[PDB]
Amino acid sequence: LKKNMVPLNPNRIIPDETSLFLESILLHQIIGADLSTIEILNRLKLDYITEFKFKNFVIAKGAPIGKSIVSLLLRCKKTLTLDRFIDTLLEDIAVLIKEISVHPNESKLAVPFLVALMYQIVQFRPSATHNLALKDCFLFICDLIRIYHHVLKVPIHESNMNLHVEPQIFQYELIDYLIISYSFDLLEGILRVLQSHPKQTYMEFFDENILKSFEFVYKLALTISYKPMVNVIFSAVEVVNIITSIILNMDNSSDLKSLISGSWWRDCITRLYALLEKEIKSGDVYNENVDTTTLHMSKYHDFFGLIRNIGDNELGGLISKLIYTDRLQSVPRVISKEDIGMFTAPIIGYKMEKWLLKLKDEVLNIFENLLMIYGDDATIVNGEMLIHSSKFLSREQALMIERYVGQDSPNLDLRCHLIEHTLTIIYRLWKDHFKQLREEQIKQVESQLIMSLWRFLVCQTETVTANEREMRDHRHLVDSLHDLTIKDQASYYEDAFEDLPEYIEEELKMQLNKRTGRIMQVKYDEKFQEMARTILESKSFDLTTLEEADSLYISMGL
Amino acid sequence: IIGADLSTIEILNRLKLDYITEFKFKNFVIAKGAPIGKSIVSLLLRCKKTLTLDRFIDTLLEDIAVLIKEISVHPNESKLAVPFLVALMYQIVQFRPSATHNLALKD
Amino acid sequence: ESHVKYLDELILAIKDLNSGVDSKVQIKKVPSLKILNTLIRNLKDQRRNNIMKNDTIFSKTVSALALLLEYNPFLLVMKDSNGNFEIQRLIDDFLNISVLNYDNYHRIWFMRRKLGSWCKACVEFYGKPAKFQLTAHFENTMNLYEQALTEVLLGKTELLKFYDTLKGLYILLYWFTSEYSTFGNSIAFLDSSLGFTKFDFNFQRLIRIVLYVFDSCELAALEYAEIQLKYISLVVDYVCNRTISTALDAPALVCCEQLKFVLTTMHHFLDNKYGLLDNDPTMAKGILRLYSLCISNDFSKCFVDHFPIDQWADFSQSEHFPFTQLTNKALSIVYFDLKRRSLPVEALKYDNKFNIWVYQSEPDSSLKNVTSPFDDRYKQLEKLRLLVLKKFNKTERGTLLKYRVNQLSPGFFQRAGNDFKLILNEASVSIQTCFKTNNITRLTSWTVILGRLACLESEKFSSTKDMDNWYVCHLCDIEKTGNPFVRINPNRPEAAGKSEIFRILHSNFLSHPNIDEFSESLLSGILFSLHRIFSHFQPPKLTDGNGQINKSFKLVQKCFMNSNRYLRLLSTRIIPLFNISDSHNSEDEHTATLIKFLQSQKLPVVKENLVIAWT
Ligand SMILES: [Zn+2]
Repeated sequence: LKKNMVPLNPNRIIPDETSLFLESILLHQIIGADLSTIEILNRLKLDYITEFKFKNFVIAKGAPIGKSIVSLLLRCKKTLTLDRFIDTLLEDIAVLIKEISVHPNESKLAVPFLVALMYQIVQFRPSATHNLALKDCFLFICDLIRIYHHVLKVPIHESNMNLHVEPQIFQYELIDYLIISYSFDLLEGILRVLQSHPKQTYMEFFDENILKSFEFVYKLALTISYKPMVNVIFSAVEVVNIITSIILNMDNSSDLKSLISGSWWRDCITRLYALLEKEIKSGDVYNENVDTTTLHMSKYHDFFGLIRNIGDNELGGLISKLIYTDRLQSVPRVISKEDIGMFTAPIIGYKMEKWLLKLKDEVLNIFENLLMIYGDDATIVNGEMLIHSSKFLSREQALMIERYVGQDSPNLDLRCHLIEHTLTIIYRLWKDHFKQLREEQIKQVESQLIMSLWRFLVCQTETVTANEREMRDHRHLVDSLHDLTIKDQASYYEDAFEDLPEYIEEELKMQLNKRTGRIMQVKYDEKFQEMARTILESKSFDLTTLEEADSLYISMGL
Repeated sequence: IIGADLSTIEILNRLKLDYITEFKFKNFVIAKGAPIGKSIVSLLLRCKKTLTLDRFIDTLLEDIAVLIKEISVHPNESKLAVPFLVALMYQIVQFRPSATHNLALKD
Repeated sequence: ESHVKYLDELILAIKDLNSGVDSKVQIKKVPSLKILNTLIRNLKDQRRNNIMKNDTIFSKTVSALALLLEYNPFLLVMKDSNGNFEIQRLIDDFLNISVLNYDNYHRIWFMRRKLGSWCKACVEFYGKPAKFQLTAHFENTMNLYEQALTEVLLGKTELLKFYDTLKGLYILLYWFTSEYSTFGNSIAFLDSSLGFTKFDFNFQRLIRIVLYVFDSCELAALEYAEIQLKYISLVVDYVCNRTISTALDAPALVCCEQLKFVLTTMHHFLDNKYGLLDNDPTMAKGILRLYSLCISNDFSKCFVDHFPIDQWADFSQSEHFPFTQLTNKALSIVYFDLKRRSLPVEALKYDNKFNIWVYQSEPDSSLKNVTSPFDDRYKQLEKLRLLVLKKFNKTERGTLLKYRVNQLSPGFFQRAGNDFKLILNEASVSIQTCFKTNNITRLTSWTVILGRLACLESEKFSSTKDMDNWYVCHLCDIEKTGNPFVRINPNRPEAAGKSEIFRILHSNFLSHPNIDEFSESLLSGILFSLHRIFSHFQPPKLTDGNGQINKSFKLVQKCFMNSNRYLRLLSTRIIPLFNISDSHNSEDEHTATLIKFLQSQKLPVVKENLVIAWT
């Protein structure tokens, strides 16, 4: 009688999740360092706080700090279940980072590793961490960054008499660069584990204090008059993405939007515009050049960080060479600043272009989100998303056609995805939000909007591709790198790319061909031709008059 | 152990061995100036994921036994790690006596 | 076999209702909806068992349906008025065919890519009222699967409902483990770039739930093991295609946490002996791919900490590792490579037979299955295994131009090679002799080689630089901010005087009597190559006085007013290169020649690049 049902296991080993979390803490190791993070904290003492104690987390004066961490970890494993073990660790390590930070003489070498350890604590089981702990940790990292006031506030240009006679030390600069970078990365991590909670509970996180603190630290990160650290710009726009993404995908959307003042947005969006109008040039990414025009990713902060692997991790060998590894000390091991930098490969510049192009995709992606938040007209969906986005579209087409075609870089495709993306940031702005596109602001970009749409409608002629035989001769010219990519994908990394059945590679000699069309700047996708057509041709606003329009159509044929 | 201020692993974190230039038996690498208890806790974390209990026991028994051995048979080297490794070995043995297979007890 | 002509006429019937001209998208609801009767006639002709298993008449069916939906983006948002648009009706119906084709990797990738075209490249037209009526539909139908997954704990579930529940969860997680290019910002949890999305934590939650189910259940059905290998296939596909995927190196990862999760998940999958099935390559593929991502890069410690392998060893048996001969073979290869890179250099020796480095073997054999050579023809496994064995050789590293000469003249570097004059003479004897008229592709490869080899000639008196360590140009490939024509040198060496490759180029391509018909592609290639030459060298004098446009500026006349826009805007990029010289342009006469040339285009379709050509 019903001999069908799947039988249970009578000895189900539910794994002790706090033990797995303990083991994930104990072998947490940042990428490039020689020792584990707990094994670095075993080699740190603190000789100005004579006795640290918050809630039975006693640290003696000459004692190793990681001894006290592992004593807390062993002592609170027996007692607490997982959601209490998490916020116990969060508040204890937060209080330790706090009184190491606010002190006049004491070195702060433990602080980066404690922040990275805190990040390992947060994102282990995001379903387990209760969000009041996330609120407390977010407020602590925001006022921790406003403690470190001076890392993101170095001036643009120094004195002419700034003599570089100096010990040229890098170790303290390396410490607080790690503090700022791991802090902003922890802000990103707190908000994605808050993003992963069920969608009825976001009001337990947000209040006025969250948004005012992030407003301050966001003005701090996306700087204007100081030298930009690009490591914090990635996370500081990813946080804004997480905010605008959860505003869309929650139910009580008003009590976030009522909690947000419009001044927060019109301070955010101007800095996003000023980020969007910067340039990405591989030959002087890593060079130090003129400010606020090239996203440059400085040589003196080039390491991975917590979430994403952003550089080549040139300063990861110096993280392990910051301590003496056979000694219990407080001051850092001395790193000379001018030894780094040795010249073999500009490929590092290409992948840093890849990250910066994803950054601009991120910025106009959150433009695309907060169009959909404020579908009705407001202070902020206000027509300058024609000006700045059309400037961006027109120039990233123009110097695409002038400079990038035939340059065999891997970053062509994504760079001709951005234009292909930002037309849509035009298009639904044009179609669904015309009521705020004011008559003067459209004439601020009448050149660039119409020229950018015209470089899509020029592709309806299409006497270029028209076959198969010579288009692959074009992709031997412009897109050999993606041929290498798809052969390494086909022979190694894709399940469906073997024993190809004469319909899966006819799809390849469809889609590589439309890809190399989209790279060659002739024959875009037909859908984007339609979206560019129904802005220029459609009669929502006289961009052109009918005797001025056919003056554009004669330069294709028509 | 009763009366000592530090834990036994926390004592072994404070011990190096500067005459065996590199200890290695079965991926239990100890450098020259490295803390010994670092290598014990690295073995403990590494063999927790892999082994079940009766294999974790005799893995620890033979590894700490080989370490006690080549600390012991040496002309110059101090033997300060040996009492704490023997006491740690005793903690390993008598935890679950039903779990320890008796060939490990023979060895 | 009889209904291939029906689809072949039906694609023409769909394309017949295009337009009167070549421009047709028609995004709005036209006042005429008869093709929806064909739409119903497509997907109802798809779920069947007899000859749907034929490859071509299924692929042409789904390509016909994608050509219907591509040229008609209004069909998705036609508001089939239950409560929603009919794209939600399309998702689950399209899911049923994919869940009926779970085992064939072609039939589900080729479906989900065109689903990506249907949601990314088609619901950009609609946005706010329609993005949130499909990004919630995926969340509802995924909430349904993870909800119905947990009642198999309490025992009151069925056995076939368990199967298609797991398979539907597999297909929903497989759609979202693609790259970012398949599903763009169409679905709201896949919105964030930078390899770090809302789906990541939700996905790791779902894989932990399905591992908890696999721990909770107890069943040794053979096809249950078959569908239980699919989750580790999915978790290795989750992390291998978030890679940055550079030129020819192993594709570096974006997030170390995803690698830790995938290694921990498949290690927990192996510990409980889940999914042991004979002659099945899936686990071996996952292990070899994840080790290939972690050969010697920054994640190698991350491989050895979270995927331990040294506790399954069992040297004393021909059954070396416990699982299955493919999985045991792949894991043995991984253990061989870890043990190789562990040992010092003085302990390793070269084979001279398999071209691999190897240690002092054993008192036993222990070396059979690592280089036996490899298995049944699972075509990716043996090249994975060759890469794992051959990345240690530290040979001449792969380079782009060395690839494109080895792709073109294979087996060239069995000689000196990095001597620069012999590759010029080999290119000379191939560029003068070995074509009658047939190389309408090979000569385009030759001119991209002649473009890239011009820079390598320019890097002497730039004496140290070499053929191997030239990845890209420092002037033509990377670029800096500012005025881009400041970087090129006024007193660079002349192209006719010193550069032998322009002698080659003018000897073949610019003195051939049929420049007016090569093809469009060879003209584009000769323009790129001449762009690189004149960006590294001074161009010759455009006019001596005897008429005499110098056989390359004549190509600028031939291409600048040409019919296609691509040759126009490609040939405009060398007009500024003629304007920069000394002892040819010091008293500004090439400038005057280009000025009185640019004043002579009253042709309308040349009005675009002319504005570029002035600027
Ligand atoms: Zn060049």
